[PDB]
Amino acid sequence: GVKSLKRRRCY
Amino acid sequence: SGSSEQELAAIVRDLGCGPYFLGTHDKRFPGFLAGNKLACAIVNTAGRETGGVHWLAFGWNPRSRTCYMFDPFGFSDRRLKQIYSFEYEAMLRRSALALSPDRCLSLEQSTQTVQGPDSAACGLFCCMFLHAFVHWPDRPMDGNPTMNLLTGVPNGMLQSPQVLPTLRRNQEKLYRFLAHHSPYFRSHRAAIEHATAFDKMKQL
Ligand SMILES: *[C@@H](CNC(=O)CNC(=O)[C@@H](NC(=O)[C@@H](NCC)c1cc(Cl)cc(Cl)c1)C(C)(C)C)CS(C)(=O)=O
Repeated sequence: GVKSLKRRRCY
Repeated sequence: SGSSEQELAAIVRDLGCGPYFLGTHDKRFPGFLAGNKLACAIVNTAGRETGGVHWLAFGWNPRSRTCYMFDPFGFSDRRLKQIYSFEYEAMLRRSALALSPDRCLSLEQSTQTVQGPDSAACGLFCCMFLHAFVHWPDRPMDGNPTMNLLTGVPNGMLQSPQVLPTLRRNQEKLYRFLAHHSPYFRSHRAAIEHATAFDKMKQL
């Protein structure tokens, strides 16, 4: 399938 | 040109996203505000009042506290913003506040295109990911039986001759895909494969 990039966001 | 909200809403239901599916939204899909349940959706890049431009898929996993954003081209947030006038920050804001304790969340997304530059199979692919997400939401992007059929390629390679034999080959197996699983697909298959063709954007 597809490669991806995980980005930890905070709010 | 492309798949309409009904088309997608019907297919997403043939693929079983039923119990988990929050509908089809213009660019103003709220987020996942409801409860911490495996949810997902389809969000157009444009506001309803343009007529509608590009389809996106969005998913929520409980365990991992992870929003999946899926653009069949894997455009970066920055590119999606530039090409489609689309951003989904306050989207993730509402979400991560609605749903996460530490008010933090992971954003997982493609760097890799499955679509041909010219194709309009943008919802049909979004639907395909929403099948993989609702059966393996821990590893939706790759290494599950639904995306193992598809071949990602570096986004940045999009306007390149080398890739298209593979980008057509995703789009055949994407049709094989839907045909296999969706009664509405087979029913409308001919007009669907015609309106979402590999080269529709120069068949306009
Ligand atoms: C891929 C091809 N683009 C599309 O499939 C986008 N399709 C559409 O925008 C739909 N539009 C609709 O279904 C609109 N409803 C008409 C009553 C609509 C619905 C919703 Cl939920 C939201 C919006 Cl913003 C609009 C049509 C009928 C095909 C236009 C994208 S690409 C070409 O690969 O960049």
